[PDB]
Amino acid sequence: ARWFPKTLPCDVTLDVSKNHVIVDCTDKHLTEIPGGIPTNTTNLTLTINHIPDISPASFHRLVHLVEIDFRCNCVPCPRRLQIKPRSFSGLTYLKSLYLDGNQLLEIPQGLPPSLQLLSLEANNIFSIRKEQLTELANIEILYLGQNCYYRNPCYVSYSIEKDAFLNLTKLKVLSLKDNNVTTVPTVLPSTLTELYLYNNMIAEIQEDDFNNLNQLQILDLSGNCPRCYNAPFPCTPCKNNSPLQIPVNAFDALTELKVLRLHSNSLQHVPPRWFKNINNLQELDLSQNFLAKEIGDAKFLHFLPNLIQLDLSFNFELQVYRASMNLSQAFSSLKSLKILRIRGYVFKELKSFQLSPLHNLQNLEVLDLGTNFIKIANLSMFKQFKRLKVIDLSVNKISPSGDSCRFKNKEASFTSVQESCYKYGQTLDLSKNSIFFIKSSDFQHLSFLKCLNLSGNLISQTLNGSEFQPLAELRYLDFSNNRLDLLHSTAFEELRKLEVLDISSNSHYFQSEGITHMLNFTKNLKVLQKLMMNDNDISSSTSRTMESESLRTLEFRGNHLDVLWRDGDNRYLQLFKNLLKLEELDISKNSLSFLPSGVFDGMPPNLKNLSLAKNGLKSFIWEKLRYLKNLETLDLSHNQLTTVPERLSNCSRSLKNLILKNNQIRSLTKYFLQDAFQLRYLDLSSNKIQMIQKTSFPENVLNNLKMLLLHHNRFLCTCDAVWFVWWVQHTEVTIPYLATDVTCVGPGAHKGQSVISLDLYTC
Amino acid sequence: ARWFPKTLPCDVTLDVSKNHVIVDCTDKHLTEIPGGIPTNTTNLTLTINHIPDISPASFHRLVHLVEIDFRCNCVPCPRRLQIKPRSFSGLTYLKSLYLDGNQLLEIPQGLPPSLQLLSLEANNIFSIRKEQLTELANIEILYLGQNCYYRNPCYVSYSIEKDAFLNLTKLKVLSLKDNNVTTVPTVLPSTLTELYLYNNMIAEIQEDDFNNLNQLQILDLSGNCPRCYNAPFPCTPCKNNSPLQIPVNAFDALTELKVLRLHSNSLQHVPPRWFKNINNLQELDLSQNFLAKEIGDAKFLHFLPNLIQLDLSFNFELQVYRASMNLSQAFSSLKSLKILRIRGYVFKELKSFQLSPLHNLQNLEVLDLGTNFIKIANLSMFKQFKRLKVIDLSVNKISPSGDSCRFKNKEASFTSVQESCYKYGQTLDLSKNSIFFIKSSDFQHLSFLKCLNLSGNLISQTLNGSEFQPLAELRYLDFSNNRLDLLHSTAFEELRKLEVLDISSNSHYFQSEGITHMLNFTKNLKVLQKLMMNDNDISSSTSRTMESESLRTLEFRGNHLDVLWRDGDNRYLQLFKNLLKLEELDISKNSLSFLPSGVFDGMPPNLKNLSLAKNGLKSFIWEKLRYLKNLETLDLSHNQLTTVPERLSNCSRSLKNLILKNNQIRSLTKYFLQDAFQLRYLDLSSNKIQMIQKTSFPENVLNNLKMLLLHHNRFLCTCDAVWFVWWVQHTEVTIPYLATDVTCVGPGAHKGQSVISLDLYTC
Ligand SMILES: *[C@@H]1O[C@H](CO)[C@@H](O[C@@H]2O[C@H](CO)[C@@H](O[C@@H]3O[C@H](CO[C@H]4O[C@H](CO)[C@@H](O)[C@H](O)[C@@H]4O)[C@@H](O)[C@H](O)[C@@H]3O)[C@H](O)[C@H]2NC(C)=O)[C@H](O)[C@H]1NC(C)=O
Ligand SMILES: *[C@@H]1O[C@H](CO)[C@@H](O[C@@H]2O[C@H](CO)[C@@H](O[C@@H]3O[C@H](CO[C@H]4O[C@H](CO)[C@@H](O)[C@H](O)[C@@H]4O)[C@@H](O)[C@H](O)[C@@H]3O)[C@H](O)[C@H]2NC(C)=O)[C@H](O)[C@H]1NC(C)=O
Ligand SMILES: *[C@@H]1O[C@H](CO)[C@@H](O[C@@H]2O[C@H](CO)[C@@H](O[C@@H]3O[C@H](CO)[C@@H](O)[C@H](O)[C@@H]3O)[C@H](O)[C@H]2NC(C)=O)[C@H](O)[C@H]1NC(C)=O
Ligand SMILES: *[C@@H]1O[C@H](CO)[C@@H](O[C@@H]2O[C@H](CO)[C@@H](O[C@@H]3O[C@H](CO)[C@@H](O)[C@H](O)[C@@H]3O)[C@H](O)[C@H]2NC(C)=O)[C@H](O)[C@H]1NC(C)=O
Ligand SMILES: *[C@@H]1O[C@H](CO)[C@@H](O[C@@H]2O[C@H](CO)[C@@H](O[C@@H]3O[C@H](CO)[C@@H](O)[C@H](O)[C@@H]3O)[C@H](O)[C@H]2NC(C)=O)[C@H](O)[C@H]1NC(C)=O
Ligand SMILES: *[C@@H]1O[C@H](CO)[C@@H](O[C@@H]2O[C@H](CO)[C@@H](O[C@@H]3O[C@H](CO)[C@@H](O)[C@H](O)[C@@H]3O)[C@H](O)[C@H]2NC(C)=O)[C@H](O)[C@H]1NC(C)=O
Ligand SMILES: *[C@@H]1O[C@H](CO)[C@@H](O[C@@H]2O[C@H](CO)[C@@H](O)[C@H](O)[C@H]2NC(C)=O)[C@H](O)[C@H]1NC(C)=O
Ligand SMILES: *[C@@H]1O[C@H](CO)[C@@H](O[C@@H]2O[C@H](CO)[C@@H](O)[C@H](O)[C@H]2NC(C)=O)[C@H](O)[C@H]1NC(C)=O
Ligand SMILES: *[C@@H]1O[C@H](CO)[C@@H](O[C@@H]2O[C@H](CO)[C@@H](O)[C@H](O)[C@H]2NC(C)=O)[C@H](O)[C@H]1NC(C)=O
Ligand SMILES: *[C@@H]1O[C@H](CO)[C@@H](O[C@@H]2O[C@H](CO)[C@@H](O)[C@H](O)[C@H]2NC(C)=O)[C@H](O)[C@H]1NC(C)=O
Ligand SMILES: *[C@@H]1O[C@H](CO)[C@@H](O[C@@H]2O[C@H](CO)[C@@H](O)[C@H](O)[C@H]2NC(C)=O)[C@H](O)[C@H]1NC(C)=O
Ligand SMILES: *[C@@H]1O[C@H](CO)[C@@H](O[C@@H]2O[C@H](CO)[C@@H](O)[C@H](O)[C@H]2NC(C)=O)[C@H](O)[C@H]1NC(C)=O
Ligand SMILES: *[C@@H]1O[C@H](CO)[C@@H](O[C@@H]2O[C@H](CO)[C@@H](O)[C@H](O)[C@H]2NC(C)=O)[C@H](O)[C@H]1NC(C)=O
Ligand SMILES: *[C@@H]1O[C@H](CO)[C@@H](O[C@@H]2O[C@H](CO)[C@@H](O)[C@H](O)[C@H]2NC(C)=O)[C@H](O)[C@H]1NC(C)=O
Ligand SMILES: *[C@@H]1O[C@H](CO)[C@@H](O)[C@H](O)[C@H]1NC(C)=O
Ligand SMILES: *[C@@H]1O[C@H](CO)[C@@H](O)[C@H](O)[C@H]1NC(C)=O
Ligand SMILES: *[C@@H]1O[C@H](CO)[C@@H](O)[C@H](O)[C@H]1NC(C)=O
Repeated sequence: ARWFPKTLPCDVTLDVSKNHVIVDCTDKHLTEIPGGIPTNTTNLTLTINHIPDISPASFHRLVHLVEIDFRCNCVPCPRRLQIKPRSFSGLTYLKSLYLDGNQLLEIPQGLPPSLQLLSLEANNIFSIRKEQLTELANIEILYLGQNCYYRNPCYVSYSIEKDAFLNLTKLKVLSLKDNNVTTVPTVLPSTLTELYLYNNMIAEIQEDDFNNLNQLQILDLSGNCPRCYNAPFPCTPCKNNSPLQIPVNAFDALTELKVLRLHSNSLQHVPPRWFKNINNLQELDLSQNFLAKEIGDAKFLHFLPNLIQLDLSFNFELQVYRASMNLSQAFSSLKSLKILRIRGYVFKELKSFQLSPLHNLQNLEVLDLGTNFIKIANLSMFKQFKRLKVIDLSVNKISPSGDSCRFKNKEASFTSVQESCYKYGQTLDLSKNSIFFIKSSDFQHLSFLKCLNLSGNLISQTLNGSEFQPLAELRYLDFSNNRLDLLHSTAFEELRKLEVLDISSNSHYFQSEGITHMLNFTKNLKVLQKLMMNDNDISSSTSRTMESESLRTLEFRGNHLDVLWRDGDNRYLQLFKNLLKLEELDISKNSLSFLPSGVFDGMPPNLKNLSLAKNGLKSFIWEKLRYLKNLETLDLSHNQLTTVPERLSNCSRSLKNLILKNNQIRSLTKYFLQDAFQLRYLDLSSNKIQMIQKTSFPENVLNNLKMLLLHHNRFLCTCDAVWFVWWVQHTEVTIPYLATDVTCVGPGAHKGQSVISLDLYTC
Repeated sequence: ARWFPKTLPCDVTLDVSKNHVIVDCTDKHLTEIPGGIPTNTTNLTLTINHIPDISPASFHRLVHLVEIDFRCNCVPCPRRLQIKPRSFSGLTYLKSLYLDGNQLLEIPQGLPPSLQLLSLEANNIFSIRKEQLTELANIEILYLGQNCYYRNPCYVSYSIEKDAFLNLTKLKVLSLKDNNVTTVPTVLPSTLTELYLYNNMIAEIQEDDFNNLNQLQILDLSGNCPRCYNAPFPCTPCKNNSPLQIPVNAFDALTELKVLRLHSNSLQHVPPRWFKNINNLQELDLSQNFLAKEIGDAKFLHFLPNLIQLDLSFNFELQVYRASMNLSQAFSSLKSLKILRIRGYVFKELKSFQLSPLHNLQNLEVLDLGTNFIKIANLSMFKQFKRLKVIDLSVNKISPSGDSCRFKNKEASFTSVQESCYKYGQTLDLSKNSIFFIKSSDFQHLSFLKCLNLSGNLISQTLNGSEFQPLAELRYLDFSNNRLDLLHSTAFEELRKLEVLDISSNSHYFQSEGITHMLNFTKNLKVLQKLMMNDNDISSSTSRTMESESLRTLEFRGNHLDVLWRDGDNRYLQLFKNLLKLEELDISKNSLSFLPSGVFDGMPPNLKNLSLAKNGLKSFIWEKLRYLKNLETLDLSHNQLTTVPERLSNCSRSLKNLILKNNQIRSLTKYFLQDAFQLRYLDLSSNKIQMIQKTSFPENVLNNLKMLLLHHNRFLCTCDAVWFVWWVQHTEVTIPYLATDVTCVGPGAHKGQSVISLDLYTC
């Protein structure tokens, strides 16, 4: 509630339905908590700052607070944060509290009984006692990880007294990652659901370690006795490179377990007895181990019928280069398997019969096989994997056939990189491979491919319309980081159903001058929608115009359009005129010092998104914008403009997203925003503007403005801008960083003063 | 003769034995020829400048000139250079003349009969007539190439009248490269020795084309009907991709031919009848052709018993990936073959039996096989090639086994890149290959290897002293652009005879902090002489000191020595102290803002070459140089020093090569060079110095100075430096760019004035 604040430098978000008020003071360099904080707020953000300590009077009048965040307030900085006694007892409605990165020595006392979450990561608490945990009898989620490890050493092994967590009957999630823990803290409460003991120094597991945990769902034991070969981070192998000793009858009481992580445990064998009782396991991680021989046997896979995810990445043997992948026949028992990763299983040749166990997996979607240094791989063997969604053929050497400060979620699963080409259907990610030329015979029996990534292959070829013949249903093609010779306009002609084409980073042949550059090759593409050819350094073009009846988006950044539009050369003025359906242009970083007269007349009639960022436009004309009757998102950021148009209404009748970020403008015209009621977005940040007059900023236009930025510039706070001073502190226009970034240059003592906090009584 | 010049801005070189005087005015921006040119000069250099034309009075008093160079005086610039009539008749002793890059339309007339060389490259002369060549009856070398091609088009085919060169009885070398020539200009004089007709549009060769040439030694026919696939430069294939039609009885009259180039001719067959008469052929070029099938036959090789060089690079077929290299059995007839290049013959697997024809070549030294995309290659097959000097295993994908403005020489042969490792003996250049780990078994039967290049392989391995076991006689090892984990001090221990080690560009594992970095691994290397570990970004080291009893040169540039020598950290102060025999150090680009006191005491006793370039030394102490009793070549270029030492004699008693290039020094001490008789080299260029006093620059010290630089700085030419003005124009000290780079800041009209050309009579 309370809607209107007075001088708070933190953003306020109101949710009437949720009855939640959010205050975000992230990255504000506040030495002390600012005054005037509303009593109706629910979430308080007090992240990285210069707060010396915490006082009971800080939250004296705040009784509705339900979330306090104090993450990374002192990253190892002055002395450690000190908390006065009874500093949290007054928050009866408190439910969540974060104290990560505060260099605390012991668990704070006096916490309210209503607390449900407590985070104490990146601290110096290496001792756990029941006396300090007595007050936390109603806690549900506990985060005590990253207290003693290589980044934040403490030189003392973690000590937990007997039955420390036993009386925490409400505990559900416990994390002890990177805490130098040697022994699992028995006895954990029976209500635990997620346990995170990974990246510790645990060497053995007892048979009664998880005897009472029946509701556990997620168990993590990574980093115990890890595989330290070629590790880019400090780690200590266990002795004799022994594996993490886990008894056969260890996961017996676990019946609701769903996620089990054993990554980087130096395991050599996986007994089937482990998975005898856990019949509902969904995700299993076994990466960074020594299970190369176990993959050939994989006898334990017969006890996982409901498995969804299986990770076996980077299990290669030392000084061993396998001739082929030895997949066990027990892989056919993974009926519900969806994602499979066999990376780091480096081998020479991949054959069709080696993937036979995966032929009957109906629910399999993703097959990851990248980073395996595969030399010989017949692509026609994938004709049986039509139901697969993503097939990974990454940096391995396949060649053509011959003749705590952020992330409030804390413990979260690894989110897979959702590439832009996955949404189009079947994907064959052949990026960074050893393919140096394209044959139509190689891609035979692959008409089902809706996607094909070939970035980084460094292919030097002159396509004439026959290489991608079998790819009849291809919709997305990636050809970045290659050497494409556009000597013919018939390239990609046989890709009838292609929609998006990426030929970026092909600067090699485009840099050479005097050779033909057929830029009209998009005419044959009937259903092409997006074309990305940026960072190509295109300086000449044999074709006068580019023709396309369906292209809508075109990226032409990082090229040389100045030479194409050189003074006295009108050949390429109407280069984009024939693109009738084009709606977005991205001609940026083209070293365009100036725009010759006539280019705007040659722009497509349906242009709607024009960008000229980072170009260096010394003088950009504005009366020529009348030609563009559909322009809405003109962008001139990071340019060297110096003059605003006399009347924006006379320039464009539809511009609504004008941007002039990081420009050099010292003053605005007296009628800059006169009768411009169609404008919605305006940006003038990072400029050299001095003052704004009333006649240039009418309130009628400013009322409908969604967002306006005037931060990080050189406004002068003198008596000549009383109207501006009154308006900035009495309007509802959303101006970000109003009290943090925009300051006053002068005069004299007014350096660094906040405009919204200015009250010139003498004026 | 004449020894002493007056105001010439060109360097003068005297050779009394050769009676030659050389004047070099290269890159001087001279609008007109300067006055005071000696009459005794022999060679005149008048390269790229702003000379408008040539007048007869330019060489009026010069009668001893024997060489005039006028190369690239106007690169397509004002209008073309105009030569007045009878502008060269007065040079009776002229023998050589260069007029390249002058946009001349016709051959200049009135040349003296004593001329022997004439260069007219990069001009607009596309018509040749006997009338203009009548005056050149005594010429020997003619250069008329690059007159009409893609860089300098003329849109007209070259026209040569019948028997134009017939009467040039003294002609020996003729070049017509890139001249758009269609037909060979019959009839060439019988005294021709070198003919250069390459990069032309010749489509056919007549049987009488070379009927009279019996003394010809070098013949070039490249670029005629060229192979235009993947060409980074403009080219036009002949029609029907027809080959250059050469009759069988074409090289019949040629008996002294030694070099024949047929590179890029789209040839398909090489008849043996071509080489029936040329029994003394030494170098043969057949690259960029379609002789992939001909290599399997190679019937013509039986007629080349005296061949020395054979080039067959880049003859791969389009859309064909050969399974193996098909070398003909006729290769055994090349008894005298020394260098063989089979690059661009892309094939999958290389076997031992495929190199059988080369097993009996006693004189074979270099075997080039790079850029072939070889996948499988057993390195043990090279045990039979012990006599070979260089074996090329370049960017192909071999993996470990599984289970006119310059170049006055004009027409010159392609100089092979002499790598630094070739001088050590047998070389196995395995750079940029697909090797990702090293096994001792792979390098078996290779104990004869004196060199091994492994740069760019990106090998991630933790060597412990057993990988390079069979390489007992290895002396040079290259490991640049890799990922070396120095977790053990026993690395390279088994390389007993190693002398030079290069572990540069291994920044990956060295960037990580907290992992061990055993920098004392050089102790085991008993005979190590040079160690290059630059660009490694080394910021921490587990070993306190580096020990080596034989290391003499150490490159440690592009690292982080500031953190190692951080204030309050004296652990790594004596890092290089134990290097007893070290004589050269290259610690540069280390971001060293300042040198903590004590590092000089920890320097090796026998240090002689110290470099601190591009470091950013805000304040470098000088009294600590007394510790180094053997310093001679101290370098502080591209630094931010501001104060010179009070007395250089008191600092170092052996410094003789002090360098302060691109520094920021405004003034020198009044006793900077007092009693410093041991100094030989001094550099103060690109500084902010204002004036020099007499007491700081005694003549006794300056007499023995070999070289001194005071160019491109901010000297002020007022009346306060009369002594300096007198001394700079009356001393014999070699001061480069004395009248071209060093100018006067002021005062007033004295901007840009030459100090050596200053005469202040009013002073
Ligand atoms: C202001 O502070 C409030 C608390 O003081 C915040 O309310 C919290 O909001 C989160 C959601 O953002 C709730 O989390 C719930 O989690 C359960 C369990 O889901 C678990 O599993 C999923 C994966 O399937 C995982 O993503 C979750 O993180 C959990 O691990 C869900 O079923 C719920 O729908 C909900 O997501 C908290 O319970 C809730 N706390 C309280 C006390 O209600 C509020 O978000 C804060 N607002 C801002 C703007 O920061
Ligand atoms: C000043 O101008 C003088 C002429 O006006 C220059 O004298 C010339 O010097 C060059 C050497 O630099 C002489 O070239 C001769 O070439 C023959 C034939 O060798 C040929 O083959 C070799 C490869 O085996 C090749 O490298 C050569 O370039 C030749 O193509 C050699 O046998 C000789 O030893 C010598 O190298 C000229 O003959 C000579 N000209 C005259 C008229 O004597 C002088 O070099 C100029 N000085 C400077 C500093 O520029
Ligand atoms: C995780 O806990 C283990 C518990 O052992 C820590 O190992 C201990 O580390 C300290 C500090 O390096 C060792 O103290 C050392 O003692 C030697 C004398 O033996 C002394 O010369 C050193 O200066 C240092 O004080 C201690 O011995 C060692 N414990 C054992 C059993 O070896 C480990 O450091 C902890 N990890 C982190 C990141 O804090
Ligand atoms: C085809 O495959 C290539 C390589 O696998 C993909 O390129 C990679 O795309 C990812 C995601 O866009 C890039 O990650 C990003 O890197 C930047 C730094 O450049 C970082 O700031 C981002 O946060 C993100 O991590 C990755 O760099 C890029 N790799 C290269 C070599 O460009 C490409 O996206 C694939 N194409 C399709 C259509 O899936
Ligand atoms: C090397 O010599 C050949 C000799 O044929 C040159 O080919 C000629 O090039 C000119 C200029 O492009 C052509 O003139 C053209 O004529 C057409 C009408 O046919 C006109 O529309 C053009 O505007 C141009 O004026 C000429 O036809 C052509 N000759 C032949 C037989 O095709 C070639 O250009 C020369 N190469 C260089 C680098 O100068
Ligand atoms: C081992 O093989 C590698 C690659 O074949 C050699 O590196 C290459 O060395 C040459 C000659 O030093 C470099 O050429 C130079 O390039 C610079 C530009 O960086 C240019 O300014 C010079 O004029 C010269 O052309 C080449 O760049 C370099 N390649 C790489 C990737 O570094 C290496 O020298 C070999 N080692 C031994 C001991 O022979
Ligand atoms: C694939 O892996 C399986 C299981 O490790 C291998 O089968 C074993 O092979 C060894 C060596 O011959 C025998 O001693 C075992 O008795 C075999 N066990 C079983 C259950 O068959 C198999 O040889 C591997 N195949 C390949 C090609 O490496
Ligand atoms: C990859 O596999 C496919 C199919 O298994 C092979 O296609 C065969 O090609 C030959 C010659 O073109 C035909 O005679 C066969 O009938 C094809 N097989 C089928 C099932 O139709 C292809 O040759 C394989 N690739 C390589 C390099 O061997
Ligand atoms: C596209 O390029 C391919 C590759 O060169 C052409 O295929 C060749 O065509 C020529 C002329 O008909 C034949 O002599 C070759 O035998 C063909 N090679 C192969 C491997 O088939 C193809 O004709 C070109 N297409 C167009 C329209 O230019
Ligand atoms: C793209 O433009 C080029 C010209 O820049 C077109 O090439 C011309 O094609 C016609 C028709 O065959 C020929 O008569 C011309 O001689 C060609 N000119 C050149 C310079 O090659 C090409 O056809 C265009 N492609 C498309 C698909 O429109
Ligand atoms: C290596 O090259 C030789 C010469 O081109 C090949 O020998 C020819 O092979 C063809 C095809 O079988 C025959 O028609 C010719 O009669 C052969 N000529 C001779 C002189 O033998 C040979 O087959 C090639 N070998 C490989 C493995 O490609
Ligand atoms: C590369 O060639 C060498 C020699 O030709 C092979 O060395 C053989 O290795 C086997 C098993 O180690 C021995 O039984 C043979 O006696 C060796 N040959 C000789 C001549 O001694 C080596 O195996 C080959 N590499 C590969 C990958 O096959
Ligand atoms: C250097 O590293 C190699 C590779 O690990 C070591 O060779 C292994 O040594 C262990 C211990 O003796 C054996 O169990 C392995 O069988 C060996 N592997 C191979 C491929 O031989 C070697 O011992 C190490 N040497 C030193 C001095 O540490
Ligand atoms: C290089 O220096 C390291 C120390 O930085 C040496 O490692 C020590 O070796 C001794 C002898 O075995 C051990 O007692 C120490 O515990 C080792 N210290 C560490 C930190 O590992 C290493 O031996 C040195 N190598 C050489 C060749 O001198
Ligand atoms: C123009 O581009 C911006 C870029 O963020 C986008 O937000 C906007 O929706 C685009 N406008 C149209 C009409 O597509
Ligand atoms: C020191 O290095 C320079 C670098 O050019 C070299 O010329 C000089 O000979 C070296 N001095 C000694 C004594 O090796
Ligand atoms: C400087 O040199 C003079 C003359 O040799 C000597 O007397 C004096 O002690 C020296 N001072 C230092 C600090 O070296």
